[PDB]
Amino acid sequence: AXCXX
Amino acid sequence: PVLNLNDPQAVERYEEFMRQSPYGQVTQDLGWAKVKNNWEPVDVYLEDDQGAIIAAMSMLLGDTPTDKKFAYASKGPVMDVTDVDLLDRLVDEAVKALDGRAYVLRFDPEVAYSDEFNTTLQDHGYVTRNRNVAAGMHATIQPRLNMVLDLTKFPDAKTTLDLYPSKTKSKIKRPFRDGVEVHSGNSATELDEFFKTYTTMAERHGITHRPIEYFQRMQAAFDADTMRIFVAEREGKLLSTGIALKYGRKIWYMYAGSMDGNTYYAPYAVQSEMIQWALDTNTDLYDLGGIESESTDDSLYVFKHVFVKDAPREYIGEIDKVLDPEVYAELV
DNA sequence: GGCCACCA
Repeated sequence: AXCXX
Repeated sequence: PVLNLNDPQAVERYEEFMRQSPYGQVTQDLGWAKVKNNWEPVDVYLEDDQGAIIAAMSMLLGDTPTDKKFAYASKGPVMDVTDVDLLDRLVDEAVKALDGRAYVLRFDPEVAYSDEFNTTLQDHGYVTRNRNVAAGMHATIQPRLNMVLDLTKFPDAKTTLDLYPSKTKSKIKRPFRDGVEVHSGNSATELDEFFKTYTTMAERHGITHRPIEYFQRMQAAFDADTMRIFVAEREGKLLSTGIALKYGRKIWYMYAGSMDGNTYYAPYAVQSEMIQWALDTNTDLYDLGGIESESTDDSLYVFKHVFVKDAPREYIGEIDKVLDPEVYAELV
């Protein structure tokens, strides 16, 4: 989702 | 130059620059391309007049609903990006390597926002996305506001508690006094413990989670001195976990999970052990990652403020080198 | 942050 990473 | 990923010696030289640069980022390591195995790697670098690498950009190319790719250098390039004449040279090499296949090259380096820097980038033709946008954590791929603990402000600190006011010392002490214990490692055992707490937390929030193979590739790409999974238990019961990556000047708390029900402040114990790892290794920075706002209504700010009392860091955001402006306008 | 919550 998007926190990215 | 463009890095020949089939030349092992050249790849080693590239990796040595990334791993030893004060600007190094795990998401710019070539190991991140093994994690992002569904993206295509294209990597470029510059040399000084002495033959040494002085700047590097690791890109990953993703699909879009158009005929063009999205080129993305996550938390890169690895250099002082405010040196915009040097940046332009590096981006020029990147654009050569992309050979017209991408509509944009986006990079979101961890450099402080400033109005003078924003204007300089726009003057050099870049499109920037920072205070001009937002949607919070969704406005940009990576959060632009980040809770970062500067351990160099505490040169003599020996343990995590040494960093904190009394009220926070009490919160950190609580899980350990109530029997919480933390171990850590980077084997399949800790990964399975992480993944149970991670999927459990995702279901409780009704949210999507990454597949375990994502983390297995990351465990394959990064050894235990770089990647470490911290696991908090009480009387044998699994309570919470977190994944931290040590790279460049920082240890980054990246992923976490916690079980349903009473967890006895175990996530505080994970944070304490992660910060202790940063102290034990003389790491400058401990990064707890993104928040949506400096606010009491933001559950991310509220938790992370326990451990970061200074202002969140606000970065320059996304810097877009526009290559196909028609597709750029459609998708951005 | 307000024992309470937070605890991606």
